[PDB]
Amino acid sequence: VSLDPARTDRPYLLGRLFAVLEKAQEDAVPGATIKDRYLASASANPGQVFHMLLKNASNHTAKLRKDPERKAIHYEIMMQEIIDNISDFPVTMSSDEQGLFMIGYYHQRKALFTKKNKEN
Amino acid sequence: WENTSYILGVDAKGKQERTDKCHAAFIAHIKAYCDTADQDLAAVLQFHERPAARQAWANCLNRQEAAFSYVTALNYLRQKVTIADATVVFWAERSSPAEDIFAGMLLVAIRSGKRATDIMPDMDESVRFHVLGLSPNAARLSVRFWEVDTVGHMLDKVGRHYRELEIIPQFNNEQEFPSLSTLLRQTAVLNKTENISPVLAGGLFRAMLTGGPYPQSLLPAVLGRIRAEHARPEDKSRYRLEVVTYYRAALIKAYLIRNRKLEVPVSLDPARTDRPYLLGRLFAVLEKAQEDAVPGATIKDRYLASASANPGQVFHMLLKNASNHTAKLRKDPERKAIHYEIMMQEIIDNISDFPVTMSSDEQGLFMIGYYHQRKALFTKKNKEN
Amino acid sequence: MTAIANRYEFVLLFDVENGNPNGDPDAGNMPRIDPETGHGLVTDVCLKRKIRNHVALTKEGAERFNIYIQEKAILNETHERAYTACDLKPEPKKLPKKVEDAKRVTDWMCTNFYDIRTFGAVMTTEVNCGQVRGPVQMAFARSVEPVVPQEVSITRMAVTTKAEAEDNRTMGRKHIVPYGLYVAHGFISAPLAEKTGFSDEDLTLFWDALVNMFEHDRSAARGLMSSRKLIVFKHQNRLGNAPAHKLFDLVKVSRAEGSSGPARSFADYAVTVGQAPEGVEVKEML
Amino acid sequence: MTAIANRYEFVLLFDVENGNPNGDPDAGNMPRIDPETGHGLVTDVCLKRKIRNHVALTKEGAERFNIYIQEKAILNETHERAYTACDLKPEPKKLPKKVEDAKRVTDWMCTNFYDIRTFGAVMTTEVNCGQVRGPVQMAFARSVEPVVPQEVSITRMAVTTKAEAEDNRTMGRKHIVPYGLYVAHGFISAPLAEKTGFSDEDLTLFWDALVNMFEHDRSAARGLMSSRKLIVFKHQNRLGNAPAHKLFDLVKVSRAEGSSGPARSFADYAVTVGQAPEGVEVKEML
Amino acid sequence: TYGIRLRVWGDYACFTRPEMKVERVSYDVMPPSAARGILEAIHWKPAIRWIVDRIHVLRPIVFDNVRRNEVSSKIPKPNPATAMRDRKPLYFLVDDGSNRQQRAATLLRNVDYVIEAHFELTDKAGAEDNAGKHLDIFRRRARAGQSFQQPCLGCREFPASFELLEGDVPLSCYAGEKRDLGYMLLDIDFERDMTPLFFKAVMEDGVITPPSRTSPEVRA
Repeated sequence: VSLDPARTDRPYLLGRLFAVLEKAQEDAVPGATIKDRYLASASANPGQVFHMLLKNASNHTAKLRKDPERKAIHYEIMMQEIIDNISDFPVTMSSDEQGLFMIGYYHQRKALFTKKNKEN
Repeated sequence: WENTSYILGVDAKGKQERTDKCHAAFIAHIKAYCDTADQDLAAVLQFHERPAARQAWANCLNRQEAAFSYVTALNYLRQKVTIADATVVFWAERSSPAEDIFAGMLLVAIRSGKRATDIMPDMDESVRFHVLGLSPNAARLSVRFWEVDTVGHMLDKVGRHYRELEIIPQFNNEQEFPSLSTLLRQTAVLNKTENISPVLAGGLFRAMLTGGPYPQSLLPAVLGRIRAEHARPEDKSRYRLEVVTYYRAALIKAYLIRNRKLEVPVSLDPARTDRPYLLGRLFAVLEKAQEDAVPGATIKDRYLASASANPGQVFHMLLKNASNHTAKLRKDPERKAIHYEIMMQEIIDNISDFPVTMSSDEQGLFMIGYYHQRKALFTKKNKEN
Repeated sequence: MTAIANRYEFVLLFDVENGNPNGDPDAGNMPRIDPETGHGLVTDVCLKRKIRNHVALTKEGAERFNIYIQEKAILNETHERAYTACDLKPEPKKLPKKVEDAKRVTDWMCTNFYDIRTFGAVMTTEVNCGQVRGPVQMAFARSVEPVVPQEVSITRMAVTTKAEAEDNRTMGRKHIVPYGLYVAHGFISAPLAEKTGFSDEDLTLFWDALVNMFEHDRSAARGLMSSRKLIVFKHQNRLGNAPAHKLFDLVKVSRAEGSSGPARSFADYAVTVGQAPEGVEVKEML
Repeated sequence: MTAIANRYEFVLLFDVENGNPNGDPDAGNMPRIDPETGHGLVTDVCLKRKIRNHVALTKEGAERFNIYIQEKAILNETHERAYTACDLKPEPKKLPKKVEDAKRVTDWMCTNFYDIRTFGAVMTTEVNCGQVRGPVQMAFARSVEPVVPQEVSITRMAVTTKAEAEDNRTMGRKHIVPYGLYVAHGFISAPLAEKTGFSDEDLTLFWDALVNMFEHDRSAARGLMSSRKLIVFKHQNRLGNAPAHKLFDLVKVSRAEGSSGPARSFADYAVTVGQAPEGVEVKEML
Repeated sequence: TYGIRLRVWGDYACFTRPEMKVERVSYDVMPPSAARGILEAIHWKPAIRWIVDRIHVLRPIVFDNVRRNEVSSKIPKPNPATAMRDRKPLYFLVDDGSNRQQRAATLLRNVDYVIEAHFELTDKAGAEDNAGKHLDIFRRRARAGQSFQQPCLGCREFPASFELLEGDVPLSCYAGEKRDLGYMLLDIDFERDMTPLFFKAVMEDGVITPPSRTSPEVRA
């Protein structure tokens, strides 16, 4: 079992998108110097938090364009490929849906690992 | 007849006697219903049954006579008695077998665990072995269990099929063979005065001696005791604040083995990948992250019961709080630490979704995995000069 | 009291909700548990006590239905009342020698005691009267699925004995079953009924008592118990027309397809009854 | 004295708002939940205690309305008061020998104690006054949908004892249910009542206590608990007219069509009550 | 006669020992008296009697503990009394006093037996051919699931499921003599109303009981 790109369940999609957004932000600056965390309000408010998360992620990816370091435009392509299956951001999630959100986050995070998910 | 006494009971009075009316069958006087040499028209006791074997003992000590014999036999003989929650006797000396039959009461052993029959001679023979466990009501003794087998293959079940199941990593410095008294005591409310009488004491004593299955209420008992307890080291002197102790975990492991399936017997099998086991390990690393980020005194609201039987609807908030705890950790120079969240990604990887419910055996696997991933992270191991 | 001319089976479904249908006096007071299957038990004498209680209440001592309940008294008083009603000798303690007097005492005890008439009662005394078996023999009810009981720690404000540590307040414990659906198996042999005059009206009373068995037994330990479905198997001959175990397996009690997880209501259970032998009439309107 | 002659079944809907309706002694102080489904539980002894508190408040401990108080009362001393009030001796560790004497001590314990007369009591202790079942029972209250207990960590600027580590500060804890709509079932049986003299005025006192149960039981750990609906089923006779489950299923509690998120108000729920059978009258005016 | 082998099995069983009657401890197996009592609950007439020649044990022997609240001594009267009227309420205290015994049964589980039995003819015979008619009536009843009363396995708390075994005695759990059963009751005698106990020949596969009507004891 691993990441499933065809899962196309909205909490899973949101978890993956959150993982890749925070991956873009952490690829901008190590951690500024500390991983900015508002997952709480993200699972509380999915849309009202994800839109500003997407703004800040656009900032980070557009800043990462100057440097040749890449792992960066792939992050934008992934943002497109995730949002493509999503429509009409959810006002509220449920308990199982938030668990699925965390599961998808950790899946997409394992996918973007420094070993590219070859070790268990 | 005459009175049996000196068992851990209420009045220490005789058994197999009638003092009431509703024990009247084919009306007899008061003790002619069980006529053993009292009325000499027929004797049940020799003129696989216990008082005949007793009488066989009371004429092994001499190089109404039946009643006299077996009631002076129950009046033992010196060391052939024990107690789990009710008295348990045994006897055989036909070859001087060096009596070592015991319910139990670092690396302290005198025999193998299960590799072969023990290497002390005169221990492997065909002479029969009897074990009578009798329990009190007030003055009448229910024969809670009775066993005859051979020490040649009674040791082959008491440990050579039984302590091969409860063998599990020693969490702290204690005995390797968990005594039946301590095992039962970890299933009671607090101590060995409220051990569940029928379906644990008699039940799994009969299981240990017989090799049959355990009672189907052993695992729910240990589960519901895991839920009903909480860490409190400020009340106990012996160092253990865990809720899944060495004995509860060993006992759940034995249940899962002799009733369901073979499971990890060792410190941790990280190659297991069975969703209950994995979720237990995830819960363990979450609580480790918590207790490392904040000393926790040493109190935390208990979700083990909630997460064992309904993992999703609790693990969502559990993982969010674990994110907060790893955040509080990384804020300090305690992160190069950071491999807690790494372990969490690793464990979540093998998990497609958080399951809605978990069966009681799945809960037992959860507890075993928690115990394993809990001893995996601690720093106390092999401390003996 | 014309006895029944048919013999009966019956499968009674009753469920519990956050309660303790029956405690084991050896396992503390936890719900009984079959240690070999796990499904909760409810002994037959439990449900017989509940039947007797319902008949005691709903009848108010209306004669032909006195029910030997629990009250502050002794059987042997009434053994001897029957005795002086028939003017016998007080010495014998087994079945008497002459048949008419023993029959008279037994028939009086059975003509005005619904529980003796139905379940039987043993009247062996210093002044003996004999035995009865009675038609209805019930058996241990077992849940359809393994029940897991929950220890519910509770508190009490007050203290019984004098206080010396006030803490001093004691913590109690309620063992409850979150849900369980128990199935009881019953047999009503017609010829024993003919020997004890167990009538047809008595049978309808028994059916009503099985239906309303718990509407009158509420308390802090039981919670909400209720008789869900009662299925009657009536054989056309006064002996059998089909085996007992054959009929009892016509009742399939499975989980409704729409559900998943531990059951918590009777909506999570679907009950079906198959077609019966050519000489058995299965009645489920109860 | 007098007693009620109608069977009464009631359904009471109460909810919580950022509060802890009932704590668990074994789970720290987390709200009681069913660990396999997550629904929140409220023990029956909790609601009984709230009714006792309301009756001790609205009657200030008048005559015939004492309450088996929570002010560290000794129950053995109350039993001994009963024994001296009937002019008997309490030194028997069991009930008095003459059954009239036990009847007097128990009729005294019931006559001048609202909560014994209503919820029954066990007075078999070092000074035995007997047993009472009591007409009114309640079962655990179970929420309509799973509650999510959230832990609200708080602090306090002060230290109780001599602590030498306080910028630093001591941490406290709270558990609140952001919202839970709970449902409770009750049974008022007229036979037990006529055994205890539980009257009509006792019943109206009980209804008001059910309505205004939470208006006076406020604390730093409860938030805003409130009794929203109270549905009462009066059967027309001393025994029943319809099963209890047939009534407790007339009260359908679903979620309103508009609301989608987690429940956070009573307007997030719709409650409908069907028309009772011909033998039962339903009153929802409480 | 030809004999007939009936199959009788159930979840619980309690064939109580004679000694351990208050806190019941069952025999490992069904005794001849219980077996004949099972038979007389399918067909019996005062013209015939049942004798048992063998009992086959087809399942493991497994015990269990079940305690029940039970009526205690129905104690003799210390002071004579009489009812106020003919038909009125009279009772038995089943919850107060020492009238609650809590007897603990060590009863068997998941039992399965096959009984071999025959037909003698006693007084009140009427003819010498009653054996055939009655044997065939019992066979019909065993086949058709009919019975005078639901057979029990010891106490009536445990009902026995019974079929007519006309094929081979099925595979047992005991093929070598690993069990000796001790010394069991043969059948409560009623000519003298006493207890004859028999076991002097080991149980190998099927307990081989002597006829209770010819050799009451090894003493005789």
